[PDB]
Amino acid sequence: RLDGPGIWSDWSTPRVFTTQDVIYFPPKILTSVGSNVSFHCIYKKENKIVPSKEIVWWMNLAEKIPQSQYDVVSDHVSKVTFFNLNETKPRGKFTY
Amino acid sequence: VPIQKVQDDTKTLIKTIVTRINDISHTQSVSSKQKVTGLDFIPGLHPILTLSKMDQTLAVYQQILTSMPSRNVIQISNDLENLRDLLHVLAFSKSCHLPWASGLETLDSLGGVLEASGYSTEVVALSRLQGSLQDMLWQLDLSPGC
Repeated sequence: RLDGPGIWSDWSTPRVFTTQDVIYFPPKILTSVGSNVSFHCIYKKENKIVPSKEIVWWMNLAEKIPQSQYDVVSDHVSKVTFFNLNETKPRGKFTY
Repeated sequence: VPIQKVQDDTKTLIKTIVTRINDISHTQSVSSKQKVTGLDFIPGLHPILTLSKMDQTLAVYQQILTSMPSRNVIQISNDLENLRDLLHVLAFSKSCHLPWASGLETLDSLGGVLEASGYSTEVVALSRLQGSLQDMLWQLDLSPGC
C-alpha cells in the first residue's frame, strides 16, 4: 500500500526470460500507406556486440537494402529509414 | 518391374518436386546455395554421392515438411516419401539392401525454429530441397551406387 504503514506482499512467482541473439526494435510495426517507419537492430556474434559498420539489412531474404538508407545512430546499433511506404504485397498466407 | 521405367519415374519425381518449389514464388527469390545459421540440420547442398545418403536426406526433409501447416508442403513431403521408395526399388534392382531411413532423432530443436520463425524454416527447407534434388537428378545417370 502506497499510503501508510502497509505490509509488503509476498513475491510474485519468478519469471525467467532468456533472450535470443539479434535484437529488433521494434519487433513489429503496424502502419498505413504513405507513412514513414524505421527499424533499429543489434547483432550479437559469439558473445560480442559487433560494430554498426558491419551490419547489413535485407528484406524477405530476397535482396539487400540500398546503403543510402542506412544511418549509424550509435557504435553498437544500426538503423534503416523507409520513406513513402507502399502497400505490402502478400506472399501466400503472409500479409507483411 | 521394368528398370528403365522406374529410373525415368525417379527422374520425374525429382523434377516434379523441383518444379513444385519453383511455383512457390517466395522460395524462388531465395538463394539455394546460401548458408543460413541455425538451419544447418536441414540437408542442403553438400555432396550427395550415394543412394543411402539420398534416402536419409529425403527422410529428414519429409520430417521437416510434415510439421509445417501448408497444403503444398504436405504434398511435397509425400512426394519425398515416394522418391525414397523409388530409390529403394532401384537399390533392389541393383541388388542393394537399403535400410528404411528414419528421420532425424534430433527434432527436439526444430520446434524452436518453427515457433520463432516459420518463414525462415519454410523458405530454407524448400530452397535447399530444390538444390539437393537438382544434384540428385544430375547424378542419377552417373551410375549411382550404394
